[PDB]
Amino acid sequence: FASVYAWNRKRISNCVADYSVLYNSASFSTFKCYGVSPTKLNDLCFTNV
Amino acid sequence: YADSFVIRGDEVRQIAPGQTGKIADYNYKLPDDFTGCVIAWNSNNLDSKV
Amino acid sequence: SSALGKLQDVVNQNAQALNTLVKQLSSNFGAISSVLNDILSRLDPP
Repeated sequence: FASVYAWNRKRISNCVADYSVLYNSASFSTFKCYGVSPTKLNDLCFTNV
Repeated sequence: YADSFVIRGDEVRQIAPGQTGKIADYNYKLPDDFTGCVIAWNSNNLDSKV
Repeated sequence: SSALGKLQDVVNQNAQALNTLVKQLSSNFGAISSVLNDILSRLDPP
């Protein structure tokens, strides 16, 4: 991974994102969503992630 | 009503109203206007074996 | 043919109020957007 004082920054771009494989992986100890509740991610489209 | 079960330690956060996860999605779902209380305690010595 | 301001004013007042009513359908009042199809698309029901 990358340090905390120089974090990394990847600019995901035009693709097919499946936040369900994330959302249900049960391997994550913390999964908070703020602007938008998690289950509605696989039904929206943005400009950049 | 009293419902009883056993889960991992860090899955106790999905046992409430308006939650999501492998547990709350399809194992045990709490309505969004729940009324009762949720109680949980560690049981490592009883349920885990060598 | 070349004065009806009292009749023009009551027309103008009513139109100015009806426009202010519709122009309020695009304020947040302290929400994330002004569209219900945008709060029902990036938020869970709770």
